[PDB]
Amino acid sequence: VVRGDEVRQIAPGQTGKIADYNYKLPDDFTGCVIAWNSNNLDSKVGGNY
Amino acid sequence: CTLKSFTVEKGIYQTSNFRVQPTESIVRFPNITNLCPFGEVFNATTFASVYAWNRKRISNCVADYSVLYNSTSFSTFKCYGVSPTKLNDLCFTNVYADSFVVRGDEVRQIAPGQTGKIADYNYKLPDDFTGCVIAWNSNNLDSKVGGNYNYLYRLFRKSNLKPFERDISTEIYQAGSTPCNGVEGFNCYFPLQSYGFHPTNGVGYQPYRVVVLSFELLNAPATVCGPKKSTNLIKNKCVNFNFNGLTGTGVLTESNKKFLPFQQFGRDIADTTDAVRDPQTLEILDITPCSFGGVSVIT
Amino acid sequence: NQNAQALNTLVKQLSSNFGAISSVLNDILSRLDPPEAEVQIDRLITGRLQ
Amino acid sequence: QCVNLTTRTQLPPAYTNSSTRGVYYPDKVFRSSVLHLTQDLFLPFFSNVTWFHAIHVGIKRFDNPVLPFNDGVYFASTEKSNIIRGWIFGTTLDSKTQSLLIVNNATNVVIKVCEFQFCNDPFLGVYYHRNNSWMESEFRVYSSANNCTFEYVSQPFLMDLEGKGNFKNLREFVFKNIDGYFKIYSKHTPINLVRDLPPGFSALEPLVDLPIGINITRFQTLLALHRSYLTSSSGWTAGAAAYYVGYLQPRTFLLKYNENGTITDAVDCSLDPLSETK
Ligand SMILES: CCCCC/C=C\C/C=C\CCCCCCCC(=O)O
Ligand SMILES: CCCCC/C=C\C/C=C\CCCCCCCC(=O)O
Ligand SMILES: *[C@@H]1O[C@H](CO)[C@@H](O)[C@H](O)[C@H]1NC(C)=O
Ligand SMILES: *[C@@H]1O[C@H](CO)[C@@H](O)[C@H](O)[C@H]1NC(C)=O
Ligand SMILES: *[C@@H]1O[C@H](CO)[C@@H](O)[C@H](O)[C@H]1NC(C)=O
Ligand SMILES: *[C@@H]1O[C@H](CO)[C@@H](O)[C@H](O)[C@H]1NC(C)=O
Ligand SMILES: *[C@@H]1O[C@H](CO)[C@@H](O)[C@H](O)[C@H]1NC(C)=O
Ligand SMILES: *[C@@H]1O[C@H](CO)[C@@H](O)[C@H](O)[C@H]1NC(C)=O
Ligand SMILES: *[C@@H]1O[C@H](CO)[C@@H](O)[C@H](O)[C@H]1NC(C)=O
Ligand SMILES: *[C@@H]1O[C@H](CO)[C@@H](O)[C@H](O)[C@H]1NC(C)=O
Ligand SMILES: *[C@@H]1O[C@H](CO)[C@@H](O)[C@H](O)[C@H]1NC(C)=O
Ligand SMILES: *[C@@H]1O[C@H](CO)[C@@H](O)[C@H](O)[C@H]1NC(C)=O
Ligand SMILES: *[C@@H]1O[C@H](CO)[C@@H](O)[C@H](O)[C@H]1NC(C)=O
Repeated sequence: VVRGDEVRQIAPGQTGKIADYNYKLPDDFTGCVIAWNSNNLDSKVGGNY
Repeated sequence: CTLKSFTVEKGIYQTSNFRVQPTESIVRFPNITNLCPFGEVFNATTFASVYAWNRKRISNCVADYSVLYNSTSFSTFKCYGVSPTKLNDLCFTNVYADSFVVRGDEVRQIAPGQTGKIADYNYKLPDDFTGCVIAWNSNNLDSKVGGNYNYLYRLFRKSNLKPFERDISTEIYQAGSTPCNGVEGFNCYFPLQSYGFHPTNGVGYQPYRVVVLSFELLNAPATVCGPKKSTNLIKNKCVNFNFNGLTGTGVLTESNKKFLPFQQFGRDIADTTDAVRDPQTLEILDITPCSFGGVSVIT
Repeated sequence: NQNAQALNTLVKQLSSNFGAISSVLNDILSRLDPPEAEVQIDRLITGRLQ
Repeated sequence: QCVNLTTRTQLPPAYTNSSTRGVYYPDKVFRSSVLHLTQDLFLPFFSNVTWFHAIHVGIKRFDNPVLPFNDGVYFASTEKSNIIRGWIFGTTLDSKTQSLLIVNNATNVVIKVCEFQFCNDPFLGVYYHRNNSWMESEFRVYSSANNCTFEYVSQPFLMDLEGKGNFKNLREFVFKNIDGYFKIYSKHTPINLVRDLPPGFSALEPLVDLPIGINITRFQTLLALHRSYLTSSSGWTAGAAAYYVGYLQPRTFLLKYNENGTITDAVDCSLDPLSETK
């Protein structure tokens, strides 16, 4: 689970905190990347931490 | 291996030219210590309107963006002339910073080879562009309950805009053939219109802050360099050198030639870099390949 | 003179980029990631082989 | 505050051919002992060049008109009394748009971009006090100030103002306005020719690259006039000055690089059949 605007970093040849310290994809990658909003399930009124 | 067989007959068998292994490596960067003013440009309280964009020169910097990972999240970061991964092992020459405010859904027009009102009347990028375009949502700072009307854009013009051009003329635009004579009549319109920002608008209408960086990579002496530590210069042996981002392999030596004040490195007939000027010490050094001479195996 | 001229022009051919961004490998490798730079490397390789 | 000057003689100007002028470095990469062929904006050899002049006597004249600016011009000024000061660039020069001003008052060169309101006859005055010294008063080039986005003033200096029998400076400049930049190339070669343009070969080096980001179609030149006691018509005599203007065209040249790393010879690919086969 990542932030809404950080789905762009899940791709080969990309920089950022997610693609440097959290999860890195290889340069020669075969597969698909799937993402979808989950605000209804992963959010709470008091703040999900 | 060269013959691609397990049996060799008599002959001279001129094999591949011999090579020398460059067991060591060096890194040489200019003497820059103070970090770049990211807070001044990114964390500015106010941002100029799109039509009158503000250009700021940046020099004597250490372009370390690692301090930005906790401050701001960017919804768009696209680089054109340079790979984003290789942005830490380079020295930049003549960087510039441009900033303005546009709508949520017009960020797509800040790119080469694009059309629209922004790309025709407000701010146009050159076809041959090297740099990065950074934008991030700013609905919290650039919106008010009563409507923020501080930002304006141009709606009418007599022609398109050449790359990296500005126009702040407020003359009355004439839509028909009847002369306007300054009077805002039927066919006369005010060239620049106003933006309307509300905290409850849709995501396509929230204000977006845009920062664009343009630079030259190799040509001319550089002043903005990334976070790479410099090592001592090694002479007269093969080393994987790194002189302001130009990576190669060769043997350094003293050079009699002297460069002009505005030149950094020279090229031979083969258009390869044979001579370079060290950034730490204003000295001239020559680069030569480590392999020279043929070898043949008689058997 | 014919042999010398042929060798000289073969040496001189190295200064032309066969549609790539630059005519040297070091600059391409320094400016671009491997998977993208491979295209320009292939272009230069094909030109020099021809 | 500026007032149009009167009592100037009327006569069409003359024409001159720049032999081998207008060659400048194409980039910032060192080269040596090579024959590099490049294509860019250049001044064609033996091109028509208008010849203006400022001189005292019924032949007193200034000749500082609004010359057109066609995708880069070549400017070469020769004098001995620092009469030539600077230029102004813009579209209409009537405060409706922005215009670039380059001038040194007497002690520091000033570069500004603003919505200036110029007048018909911009000039700078010089006063020759006889008891002791030239003060250089009367700074009345424009009439109003505006937003003034760009600004740059150099460190103060000083320079002579009299310097008066043959010309000794031959200062050349090249202006280009491409992709929002204003490139300037300059060179300074001392000479001793009396009243003409000295033929020869000169290579120009880059000076500054201003990100002005405006639109330029027309330009002028600022002249300095000195009056002491000669009677709008207050004896605005000019000592000696002349300048030559050429227009750049897209051409192909064969630059030659010396052993040291300097350009010493050029060959046009469209001058004549012999140069074409060269
Ligand atoms: C003020 C900068 C002046 C120019 C510096 C030159 C080169 C450095 C290049 C880019 C730094 C800015 C973009 C940082 C991207 C971080 C991405 C993220 O955090 O997701
Ligand atoms: C009704 C159209 C009939 C077909 C016309 C054919 C070709 C013209 C093509 C495109 C015009 C419509 C798209 C305009 C995009 C403007 C972008 C913007 O405003 O940001
Ligand atoms: C740059 O730094 C190095 C090492 O700190 C030093 O030896 C050198 O003198 C410095 N250069 C200048 C111009 O001070
Ligand atoms: C940086 O920006 C954040 C939010 O925009 C703000 O809270 C903080 O005070 C700013 N810091 C500086 C040094 O401007
Ligand atoms: C990072 O940001 C968070 C914001 O909640 C702050 O609490 C924390 O102190 C910051 N840490 C650093 C190292 O800036
Ligand atoms: C520059 O100004 C001229 C005025 O002479 C105008 O005709 C031209 O359209 C302008 N350039 C652009 C790109 O609009
Ligand atoms: C100079 O001439 C112009 C046009 O001829 C005129 O508008 C202007 O008023 C004149 N200058 C002065 C100081 O009157
Ligand atoms: C070019 O110069 C020649 C010789 O002085 C002259 O006859 C001709 O009229 C000039 N042409 C133009 C357009 O000025
Ligand atoms: C141009 O002038 C030069 C010098 O006076 C002269 O040598 C040349 O022949 C002239 N060219 C033409 C076409 O008149
Ligand atoms: C020219 O301008 C500078 C400031 O840009 C000013 O200090 C100087 O006094 C001016 N020249 C004269 C002669 O006043
Ligand atoms: C020369 O004398 C005039 C008149 O007394 C005075 O205004 C000026 O400042 C003097 N200049 C010098 C350099 O002494
Ligand atoms: C320039 O100044 C005028 C006031 O004279 C103002 O109306 C206009 O918005 C300003 N434009 C810019 C780009 O600063
Ligand atoms: C150009 O090269 C020659 C060759 O020795 C040398 O004597 C001369 O000094 C060089 N030019 C300059 C300006 O140093």
